[PDB]
Amino acid sequence: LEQLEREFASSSRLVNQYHSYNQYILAERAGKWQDALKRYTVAEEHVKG
Amino acid sequence: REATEGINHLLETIPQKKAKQETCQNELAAAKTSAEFWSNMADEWEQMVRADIARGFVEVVEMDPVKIVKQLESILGKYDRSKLNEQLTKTFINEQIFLTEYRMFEYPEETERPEWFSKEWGEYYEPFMNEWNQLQSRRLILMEYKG
Amino acid sequence: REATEGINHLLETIPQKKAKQETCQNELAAAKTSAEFWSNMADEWEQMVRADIARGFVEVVEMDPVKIVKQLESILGKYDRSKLNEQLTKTFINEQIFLTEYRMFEYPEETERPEWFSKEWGEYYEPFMNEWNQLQSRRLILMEYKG
Repeated sequence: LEQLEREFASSSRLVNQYHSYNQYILAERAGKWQDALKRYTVAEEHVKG
Repeated sequence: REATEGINHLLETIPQKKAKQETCQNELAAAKTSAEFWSNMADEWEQMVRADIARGFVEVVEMDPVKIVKQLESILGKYDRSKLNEQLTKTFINEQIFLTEYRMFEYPEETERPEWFSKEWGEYYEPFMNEWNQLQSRRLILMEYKG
Repeated sequence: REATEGINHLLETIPQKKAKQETCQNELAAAKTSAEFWSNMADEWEQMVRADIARGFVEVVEMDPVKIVKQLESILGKYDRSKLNEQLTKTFINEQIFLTEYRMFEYPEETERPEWFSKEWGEYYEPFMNEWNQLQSRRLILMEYKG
């Protein structure tokens, strides 16, 4: 139990850091996707006009 | 007099509108290329996001890029890519002391550089493909556990 | 008849050249924008490189970007920024086991965003501004040694 306590604390630290990283990556890629869609819609409007 | 005036006026105007049509069609072709390019780029980024969500490391409330950003935008001002990478590595090395049994290893992953970048989009678009090239790579951490 | 022929040909040509001048003016304005932007970017990178040389960490033949790139071509061919940053952090963590008495410590050195970044330029230049924001940050290490 003591050994698993230490290892679980270490894994908690690791998973929290890794979750910060994954949140950042997902948010960044979502933002880029958003911008791509925005530009696409603007371009399609331009083409229609 | 009215007929001669009209024919002179039309002789003046018709070439003008033909030139306007020439310029308009050129601009229309340019805009169509722009729209096609951004279609392909937006779909590529959507595929990126779907692939990353499929990993399941983060739960997604509504599959909409504006909503997804709204779900996490606070973090984007919280961290910066390079700083986050450095601190992730710093945590990863220290915790390697404890979890030797699991034998942590980290390897990178890369998406297939879309072939349609080969098409002659022109210099204007090249920076965005460079942005994609830089941002596409990602890091994954894996541990060996119970086989 | 001769006058009518001449006036008709001129009536056709003049609008064409007027539209051509319109396109030329648009592209000339774009070119002036590009020239100013890239002049500023070249000056900014020059300032950066002059800053790093001042540290004396690396010596160079002359203050020519092509010559400097040629001098270090090997390393650019060998590594990539992410790899070296990661392994520098790893080495810093490991080697503090031995050197702790020197009380190492690192701190990133950064350059203020040039104010002229504000004079919005449009889509095509935004990626380069973002790139500079990302790359401008660099790491330093300092060690206390006999005071």
